[PDB]
Amino acid sequence: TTQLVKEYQEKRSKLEKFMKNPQHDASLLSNSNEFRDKNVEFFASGGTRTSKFDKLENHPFLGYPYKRGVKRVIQHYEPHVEAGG
Amino acid sequence: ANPTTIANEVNTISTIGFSSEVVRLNYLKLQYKFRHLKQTSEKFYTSDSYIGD
Repeated sequence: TTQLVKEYQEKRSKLEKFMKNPQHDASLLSNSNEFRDKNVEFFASGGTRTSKFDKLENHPFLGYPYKRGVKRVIQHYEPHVEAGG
Repeated sequence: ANPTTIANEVNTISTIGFSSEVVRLNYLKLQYKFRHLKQTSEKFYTSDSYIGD
């Protein structure tokens, strides 16, 4: 029982480590009133500087390619993007 | 192509194409010639029960 709960916590933490915006309920609010060094986070999607005429393509993905170089893999299903270089 | 899922921001979308087809029907004119007897010559060919040589 208790060991099962501990294993659940460990597995959930490991899984949510590889996540863009994992949903973690917190007992207390965090203090981030200072407006500096708030941009270096794993949930900071997009780019620092973005143009209106940038080309974006949405594809099904296998694995977790977030913030990584992606390659096209063709298999039946449509080809998918996978973390690779 | 397959439809594009509208999730987050995307600029490249699948396209629907169109095409035109022109259909042509031809009409041809043909002719035949046939021989017969002159109208003012039948009396010299009318037999007992038929007309013609």
